[PDB]
Amino acid sequence: SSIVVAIRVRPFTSMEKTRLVIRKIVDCVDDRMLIFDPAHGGEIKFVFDKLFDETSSQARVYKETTSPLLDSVLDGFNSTVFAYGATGCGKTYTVSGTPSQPGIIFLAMEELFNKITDLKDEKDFEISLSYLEIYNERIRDLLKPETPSKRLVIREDTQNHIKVANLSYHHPNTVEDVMDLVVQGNINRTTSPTEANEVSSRSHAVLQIHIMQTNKLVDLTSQHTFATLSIIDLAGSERAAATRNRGIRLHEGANINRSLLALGNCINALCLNDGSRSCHIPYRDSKLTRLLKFSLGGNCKTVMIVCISPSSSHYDETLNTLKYANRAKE
Amino acid sequence: MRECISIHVGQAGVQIGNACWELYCLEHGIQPDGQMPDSFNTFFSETGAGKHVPRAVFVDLEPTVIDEVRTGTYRQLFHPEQLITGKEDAANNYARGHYTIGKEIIDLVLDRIRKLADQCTGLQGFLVFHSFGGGTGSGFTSLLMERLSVDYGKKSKLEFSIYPAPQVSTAVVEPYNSILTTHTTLEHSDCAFMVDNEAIYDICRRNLDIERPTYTNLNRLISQIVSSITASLRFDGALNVDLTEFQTNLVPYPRIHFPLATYAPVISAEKAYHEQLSVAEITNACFEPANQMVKCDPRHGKYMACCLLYRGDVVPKDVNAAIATIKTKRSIQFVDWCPTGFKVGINYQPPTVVPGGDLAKVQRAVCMLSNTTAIAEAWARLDHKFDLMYAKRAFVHWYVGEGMEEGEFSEAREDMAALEKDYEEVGV
Amino acid sequence: MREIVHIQAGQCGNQIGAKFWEVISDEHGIDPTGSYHGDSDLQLERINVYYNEAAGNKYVPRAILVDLEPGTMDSVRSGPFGQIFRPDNFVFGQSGAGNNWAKGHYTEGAELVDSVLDVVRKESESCDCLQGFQLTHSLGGGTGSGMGTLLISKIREEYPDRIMNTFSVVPSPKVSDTVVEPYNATLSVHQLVENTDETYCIDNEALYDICFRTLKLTTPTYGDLNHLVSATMSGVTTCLRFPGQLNADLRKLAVNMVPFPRLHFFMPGFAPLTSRGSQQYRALTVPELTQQMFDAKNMMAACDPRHGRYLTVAAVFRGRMSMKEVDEQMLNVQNKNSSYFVEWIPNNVKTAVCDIPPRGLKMSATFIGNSTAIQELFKRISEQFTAMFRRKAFLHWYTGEGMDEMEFTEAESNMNDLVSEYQQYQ
Amino acid sequence: MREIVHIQAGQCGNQIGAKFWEVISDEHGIDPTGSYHGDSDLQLERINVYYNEAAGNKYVPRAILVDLEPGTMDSVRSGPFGQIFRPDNFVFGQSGAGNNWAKGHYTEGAELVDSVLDVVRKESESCDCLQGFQLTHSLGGGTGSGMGTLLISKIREEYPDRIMNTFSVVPSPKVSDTVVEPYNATLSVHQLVENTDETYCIDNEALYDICFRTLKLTTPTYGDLNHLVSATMSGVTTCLRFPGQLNADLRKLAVNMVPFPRLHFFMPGFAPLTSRGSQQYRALTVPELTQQMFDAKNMMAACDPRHGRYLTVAAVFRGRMSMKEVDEQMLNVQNKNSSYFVEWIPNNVKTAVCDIPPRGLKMSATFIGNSTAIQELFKRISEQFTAMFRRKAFLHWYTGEGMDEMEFTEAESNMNDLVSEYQQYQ
Ligand SMILES: Nc1nc2c(ncn2[C@@H]2O[C@H](COP(=O)(O)CP(=O)(O)OP(=O)(O)O)[C@@H](O)[C@H]2O)c(=O)[nH]1
Ligand SMILES: Nc1nc2c(ncn2[C@@H]2O[C@H](COP(=O)(O)CP(=O)(O)OP(=O)(O)O)[C@@H](O)[C@H]2O)c(=O)[nH]1
Ligand SMILES: Nc1nc2c(ncn2[C@@H]2O[C@H](COP(=O)(O)OP(=O)(O)OP(=O)(O)O)[C@@H](O)[C@H]2O)c(=O)[nH]1
Ligand SMILES: Nc1ncnc2c1ncn2[C@@H]1O[C@H](COP(=O)(O)OP(=O)(O)NP(=O)(O)O)[C@@H](O)[C@H]1O
Ligand SMILES: [Mg+2]
Ligand SMILES: [Mg+2]
Ligand SMILES: [Mg+2]
Ligand SMILES: [Mg+2]
Repeated sequence: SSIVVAIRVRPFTSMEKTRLVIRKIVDCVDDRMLIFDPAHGGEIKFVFDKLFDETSSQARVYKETTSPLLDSVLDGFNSTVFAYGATGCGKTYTVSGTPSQPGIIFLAMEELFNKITDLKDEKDFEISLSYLEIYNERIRDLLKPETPSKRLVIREDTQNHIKVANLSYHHPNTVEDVMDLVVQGNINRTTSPTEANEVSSRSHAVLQIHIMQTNKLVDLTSQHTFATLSIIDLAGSERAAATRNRGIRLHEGANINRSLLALGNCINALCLNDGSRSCHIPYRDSKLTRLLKFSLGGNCKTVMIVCISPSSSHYDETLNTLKYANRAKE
Repeated sequence: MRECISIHVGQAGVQIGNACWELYCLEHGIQPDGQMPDSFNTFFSETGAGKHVPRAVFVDLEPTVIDEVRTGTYRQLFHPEQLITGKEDAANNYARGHYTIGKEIIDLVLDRIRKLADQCTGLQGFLVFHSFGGGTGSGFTSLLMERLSVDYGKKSKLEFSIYPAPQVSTAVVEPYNSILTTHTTLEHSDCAFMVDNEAIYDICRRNLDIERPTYTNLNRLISQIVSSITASLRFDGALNVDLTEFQTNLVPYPRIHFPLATYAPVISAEKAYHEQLSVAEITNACFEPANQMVKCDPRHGKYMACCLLYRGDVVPKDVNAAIATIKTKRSIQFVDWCPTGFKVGINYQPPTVVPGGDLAKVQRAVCMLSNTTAIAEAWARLDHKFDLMYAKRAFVHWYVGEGMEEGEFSEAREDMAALEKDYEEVGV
Repeated sequence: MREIVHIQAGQCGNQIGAKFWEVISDEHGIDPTGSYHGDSDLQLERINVYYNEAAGNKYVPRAILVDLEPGTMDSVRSGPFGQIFRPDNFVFGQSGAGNNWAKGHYTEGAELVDSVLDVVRKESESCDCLQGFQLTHSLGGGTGSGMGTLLISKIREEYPDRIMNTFSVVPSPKVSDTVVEPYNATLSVHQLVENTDETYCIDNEALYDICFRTLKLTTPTYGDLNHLVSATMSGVTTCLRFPGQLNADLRKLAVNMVPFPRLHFFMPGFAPLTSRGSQQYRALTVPELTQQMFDAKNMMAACDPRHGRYLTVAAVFRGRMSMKEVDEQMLNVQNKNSSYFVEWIPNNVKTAVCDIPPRGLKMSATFIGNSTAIQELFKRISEQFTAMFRRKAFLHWYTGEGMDEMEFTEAESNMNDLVSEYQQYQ
Repeated sequence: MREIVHIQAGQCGNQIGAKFWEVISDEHGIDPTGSYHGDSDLQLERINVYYNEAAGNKYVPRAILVDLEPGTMDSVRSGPFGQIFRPDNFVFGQSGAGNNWAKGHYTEGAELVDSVLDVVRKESESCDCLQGFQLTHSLGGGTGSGMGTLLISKIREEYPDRIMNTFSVVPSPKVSDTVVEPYNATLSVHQLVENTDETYCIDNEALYDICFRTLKLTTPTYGDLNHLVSATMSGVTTCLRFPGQLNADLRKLAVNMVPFPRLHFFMPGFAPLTSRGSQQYRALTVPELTQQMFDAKNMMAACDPRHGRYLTVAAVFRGRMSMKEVDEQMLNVQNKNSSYFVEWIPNNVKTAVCDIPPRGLKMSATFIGNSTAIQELFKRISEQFTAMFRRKAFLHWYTGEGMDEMEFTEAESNMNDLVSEYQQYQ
């Protein structure tokens, strides 16, 4: 139903360890409360739906955060995964990243396959994967960008079924190869080696799991069970100059900020509408939010997973990031 | 010794500058080509015999305004490395002024500022002119002031800003720029001034009897105000108040950057023959809302500080009597913690008026610099207008499309709330 | 700096554009040979914005004529523009779309656009500092709609930071010229709202009422319609070309025109609209200008502002004026008509005053209204679209171009969403 | 010093050469009698390069006409050149090759060449400091191809340190004149690549497009084709004949033209190509020149540069120009079009500016492009060669001259290797 706001802090690295003796900008005091200040207006308190930090394994984060969303997908309606951060805070990392690390993508597939094996006697699992890339207000096939970006019918059925162009859809049969498709997408994904966040996700991405189940039993209704799971990656956000942004570099920053603005506006409107008696959200304002027409604010449950960088070098960024997450709910 | 560097960031500041340097020329006897027929060194520098040129930097991303200067009277005065032009406009957008475009001109600007600073012997400080509405006026001013702090540290920096009127507005996203900019002002300015076009328009209409008010004569009033403020350094009178001295008297607490500059007496060139403009009479006028340069009502707040800069045929004795009179006026409420909150300057240099406007030339004038707590009310109005638009994030995409972060607006707004709270606390 | 590349897509765009360039040339003292015979400095001060000064001091409009029907070129070239417009700017095919958006967009237009963009790029390189593009056309179909749409998309892709400004003739509600106006408009608008930054809604029917009733004219011709449109176009970039007492110019204006990316369809108006006889009973003051400027009857789009709410009104003045005089009228109007403005937008009217009046006038003012009442245009067109589409009437003229009902359905759906957004902001 | 011996091999070479010598004579104020009636010093300063000042101050072109078909001489001599060209320069046989490379090379040409070389040697001795040779001809066959090839080989042997510069008409891809163009071109090119130092690829088809489309002409004649070619030839040695602000001249240029001995086949172009009408919309500035000069559509060879990579572009300018203006355009072009230039060659465009513009122009520029895209010419010709050769079509016309399939096979093989080398450098 309502959007869950979950937040996790990325640990300190040699970029901070060689700085040490420096102060942590994030003071997590319990599972919902963060304190964020060194005094400029005094201790700034935030209350969230679920907090995590550098001591909590991403595997458990998944289990509490998006593992229930995987269940939500098959509760008669679909479900999706959102996130937020200030470029370089963890968004991409938390999907798994390191091969020894279980994360959102890895465990979503692994858990699903275990359920598939057990539930194969109840329903069949015809599943196809879609890889979308969002760059400069253009939607491309993330896995295979060679496909003309014009080829995408961003539209839904009157039944809220996904009715888009012939994207390079792929069936899953394991976790590794599926993640390899995600990686290959990220390989073909537009980045910027010139940025500090080595291989920053300059373009956004949607990993859409199309689940077309069918009833193993024969009955009067004989209706299939279509549902989907989306794992969404973003370009995070940067300063208006972001250190001498030049030409298209600045333009890219603007476009991802526009995308997140529209997304944030739609989230804000949605949470304001979650309480009211209307839901006028201009999803048209961005091809991303158009794609997310039902992902954000349709018949679904979701989560906003915010990645936090406690480094003293990112005080103001995290300051707004936490206030942003709060605003997203409020 | 005592020298000033003026920086005209906004075209409001440029047109004010045009009026100011026009005035300075008349006051020092300097022609449009720099020809003179001394203390002018504070504003002009000799570049060869009979070639005195203005120590000022003009910054525009929109050469049209500069071209008006380059094709105007003082094209023979200002030289090519003062009149700095850019390429793209700031689109009334703090994000573009501070970042997108301004980041590519600030380097040039600073180099020219450094040049003038190297040419100075007793730099007193900088005189920055701008608005809270324009993109360069807002964003670039913010960019520049940050850089000036880096380069010159504690060197005095004045911000002569145009303050968005409570009714007479021109643009729609004025609140956006004003809120972001004022944050920076509080961070970097050493003393800030606010001018309300609406207040002056009514002053012109009433006190000057002007049927059709506009910027031309409005700016002339501003130039009288600024001239009066700087008169104490450029002219040797009785009580010469320095910029540090202004801070000493006008700042009781670091953040108090309001001092409303009220010029009296705003008399039309007609009633002046019937106006018995004594020191006391003029003083009486300057302490009224009738001559206040920002729409407000000081009688609902408290006077933290009040500096009266008298100019021309002014006698200390008569001034003291006038002050004592003011002190007995219950309509003027000073803060309890500053029983001595009065400062007097007296400069023996008759008020100079430039042909081309009304403002009758008088033998006596006073510039009141008033730090009255009531200004928080004006700030509240600005904040409210901001909130109205901000609540719907209206026009926010124009800033975000330049890479502006939402938190920049949120944080600046919070600082503006604190500013008013500071005015609330000193009222106690 | 700040050069503008003008494109004339279609016969409507060519005829309006020709009138526009007549007006601009007249204002800047440039005759039909390209020779400048003015008397000011300001006439050349920003002449670069619109003209290339060719060898011999011949000012050539930075304008490209785009068309699928030869002879259309001659409908302009055979006039004064045979010496004004460059031969390389007459870029056209030899087919014609026949009021078919798809033909002028997917097929016939797609064949032409390669050579158009080549000329566009030439001008892009010729410019010292391109401010943006300006397209004049129509939603009637064919070139203006299809080719205009195509060009916007292609050019926007090339110059994502220099979005094209569009002056487009919209569908009239009574005065119809063809049958498939709903198709061509719906398909074009679907694309336009995604690509354009500012669109001016030009309705011949409303203009007909202005010419006939406001200007007291006999038989309003296309030249009279274009007189009104070109007057608007000149006003829009007067502050660009000329100096005033303040100045938010073109992009500086744009920032204050709309609080949202999509709702950028404006109604244009012109204050000083009156018969020569009735001028003798009128006074040259801004109060008279504003009473005419804010008159819904003088709107150049056939939608009555008062039915919706104003997000903002730009009031661009021309001629020596008092800022107090102007702004007081602005305040009086917003206060008195406050019921028609959006409550939560502090200032609903923007002031811009340039000191250079129109030729033949002592003063003027340009009205650019952002009102949700324009939704009536889109709503009615959508209804007419439905009326035809529901039966697949004339559908085969577009499916022969490779189109499908899905595309049509989406275009309709999108316009409906646009109307809803106006209703929401209302 | 620095004299050039020109040879006109074949009717094509004679007609082009005649046009060339018309142009040069015109530029240097020399009328058809040989009399000089100019007004500068520079017109005579290096007149020795191209002319012998005969008794009576009659400037006689240092040019030799070589031919196998009497009457060809008269096709030039009957014009102004009856008083310009020397009778001893009209060196010809009385047979004709009939578009047969072998006839004009092994047999009929071999009979003539003895008397040609005798005249060549006369001019060699007449020269004070021979800079090199210049041959104009064609790959169509017969004299131009066969006799041209023969002369190059023979003269190269005599003057291994003064390699002949060649302007040769190449085979068109659509506009064919005869059937055995693949044979004659293949056989000639096989030899040319081994003997010549610089070859200009002149394609009538590309020139036809220039004349018709770029120059907006009706019916492009051979004289119009030659106008373009002779314009190039004049440009190539303008810096030789005239002074500038710097100067790398002819051989100094050549050193910077190619990084390899074999890949010396260049595409020529001319900047100022426009109709008299369209000139009125153009500006006299190097930015306009470079936009036209770097336009692939104005190439005089039918290969689109952009399909390959540039080893280098020579940009030779004529007229008073700013070095900053020129070089900034050069830099802007290489940067913007960097994707079409070879990565590992720092400077891919060479600047040379002579201060003496063409007669009738205020300024101009000559394009000489070393691009691998020219491989398309050689590839397509080889394919056409294969098409015929594989069947031994027309083969007997050459085996009757003592040729064999081995020679043909080798000529084809060699051209294929040449194409491969372009692909490698691409
Ligand atoms: N306001 C104006 N409307 C015009 C003018 N000329 C035509 N139109 C209107 O535009 C429509 C006709 O449009 P066009 O000739 O531009 C169609 P286009 O040439 O673009 O494509 P084709 O179908 O290939 O002719 C129709 O509604 C006319 O009534 C004009 O000068 N002003
Ligand atoms: N660019 C030009 N091409 C020409 C010209 N004259 C001829 N040609 C082309 O050259 C070919 C004809 O060549 P030639 O008359 O020179 C053959 P040549 O006399 O050398 O030997 P024969 O076979 O003995 O005639 C053909 O492709 C013509 O279309 C010209 O003036 N310019
Ligand atoms: N008092 C006064 N106000 C002015 C004058 N000119 C402009 N303004 C005000 O200044 C604000 C507009 O800012 P500008 O200074 O024109 O803009 P800018 O600083 O040039 O910034 P950009 O043009 O956006 O780069 C509005 O509030 C105007 O009313 C003037 O001569 N006097
Ligand atoms: N919890 C973590 N533990 C260890 N390393 C981390 C963690 N979070 C992030 N990183 C590292 O920081 C670099 C990642 O930035 P991520 O890739 O986390 O940035 P991002 O949020 O996807 N940036 P952006 O794409 O611009 O929005 C990666 O190489 C990670 O290994
Ligand atoms: Mg990432
Ligand atoms: Mg400005
Ligand atoms: Mg037409
Ligand atoms: Mg012959």
